Amino acid sequence: EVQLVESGGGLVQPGRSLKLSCAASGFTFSNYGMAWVRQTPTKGLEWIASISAGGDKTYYGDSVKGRFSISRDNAKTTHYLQMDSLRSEDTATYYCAKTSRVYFDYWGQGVMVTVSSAETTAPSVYPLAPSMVTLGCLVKGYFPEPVTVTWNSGALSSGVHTFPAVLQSGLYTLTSSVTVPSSTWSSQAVTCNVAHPASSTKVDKKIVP
Amino acid sequence: QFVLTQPNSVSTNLGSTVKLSCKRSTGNIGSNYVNWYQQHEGRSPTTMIYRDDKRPDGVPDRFSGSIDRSSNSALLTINNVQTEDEADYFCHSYSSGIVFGGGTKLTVLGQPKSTPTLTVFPPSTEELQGNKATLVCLISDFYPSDVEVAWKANGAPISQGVDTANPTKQGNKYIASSFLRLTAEQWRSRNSFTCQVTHEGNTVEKSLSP
Repeated sequence: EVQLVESGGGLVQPGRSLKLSCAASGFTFSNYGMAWVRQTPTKGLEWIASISAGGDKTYYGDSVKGRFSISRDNAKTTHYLQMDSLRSEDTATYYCAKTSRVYFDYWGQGVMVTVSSAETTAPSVYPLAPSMVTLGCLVKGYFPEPVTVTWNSGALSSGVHTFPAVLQSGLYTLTSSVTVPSSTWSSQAVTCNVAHPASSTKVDKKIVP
Repeated sequence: QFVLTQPNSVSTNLGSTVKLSCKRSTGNIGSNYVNWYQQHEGRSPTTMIYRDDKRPDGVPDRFSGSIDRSSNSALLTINNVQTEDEADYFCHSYSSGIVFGGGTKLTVLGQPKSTPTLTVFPPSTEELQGNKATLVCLISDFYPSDVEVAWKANGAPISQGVDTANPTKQGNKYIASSFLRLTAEQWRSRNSFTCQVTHEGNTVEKSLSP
C-alpha cells in the first residue's frame, strides 16, 4: 500500500537552507505528480510546490517567491524540496503528498522545520515519583520541538499521557505520565525513554520512589 | 488565484446532519474540481471526497459532496454524525495554483461534563542537586475545556514562576499541565505548595510538602 516517508527538516538559521526528502513506495512513482504542502496552527494548509510526473515542469505557491526548488529522482523513487533564503515565517510542518490528477490521494507524516537564530538545547530529564500509581518524567528546557517519550520501551502502553509542552524564555518543557498498578512498580522497574532528535539525545530514566 | 472561504468552526450533536460550506470568491466553483480532506489533531490529512462528489474506498457513505451553483460553493454533507467525525475539514481546488480553504473545525457535542483529576509531583532529588526545583501539576479527564489554573505557597498565591499550557484534547476529554519554578532554597524552606484548578464552578486542588 502507499507509503510516503519525509526526512530532512529540524532547526535552521534565517538566511540558510534546508533540503526535505520524501521517499515513496507502493505505486508506480513515475506515473504521478508530487507536491509539498505546509501547515501552521494559524494559517491552515498552504500549497508550496508541485512537480509533474515526468519531472520537467514545476509550480510554486505565492509565498515561495523564487526561493525554493522542487525536484525528483525517479530512480530513487524520491522527491525533494530545496528551501533557500529561509525566514521565520517558513517555520511550519511540511507534508509531502502524492497526486492523482486533480487531488492529493495520500499524505506523508509531516516533518517540522523551525527557522530560528537559537541553538539546539538538549533537555534535562528528571524522574517523577509520588491500588493505582501514576509516575512521570519531566523533560526540561529543550529546543526545538519535538521530543518523544515512551515507557518500558513501549511495553507500558495504556495509561500513558504525554502533555503538550510549555514555552518559557525560549526553551520547551513537558511532562509525560504513566499509570500502572502498584504491583507493577513493586515487581519491576518502570523506565521512561526520552528522545530529542534535534540534539541526538536518547535518555532512559528509572523511576525511584 | 481565488480564495476558498469556510466557517472556522461548527458544532453539532450526535446523529445529526451537518453541511460544511466552501465558497469560491472569484471564478465559478464548477470550473475546477473541489476536494475535501479530514485532519484529526496531530495527524496527517486523509481524503474524504474528490472530484466534487466521489468517495475513496473506506470512507463511510455518511459523507457526500456536492456543488451549489447559486452560492458559488461546495458542500460536504455529513449525515448521522459520529464522535469520530470531530476533526478539521479542508476544501481544495485550483486554477493557476492550488487553493485551500481555511478549514472548519467540527465539534460533536453530547459528551457529559467531567471534573478534572490532578496529579502533583515534587522536585526530583536530581534536579535539587542542581539548585533548581520544578513543581509539576498534571490536569486530566475534564470536559469542557475551559479551566483556570493557579498556585499557592504556604497557602498564599504565587504567580511569579508559573507556566501553564492551554488545554488540549486527548481522546474524548481534555488535558493540561502547569509548572511552578522555584529556588531549591525556596522549596526546602516552605511548608507546602498547592495547585488549584477551577472548572465549571468547582475547584480541585492538591498540595506538595518538602
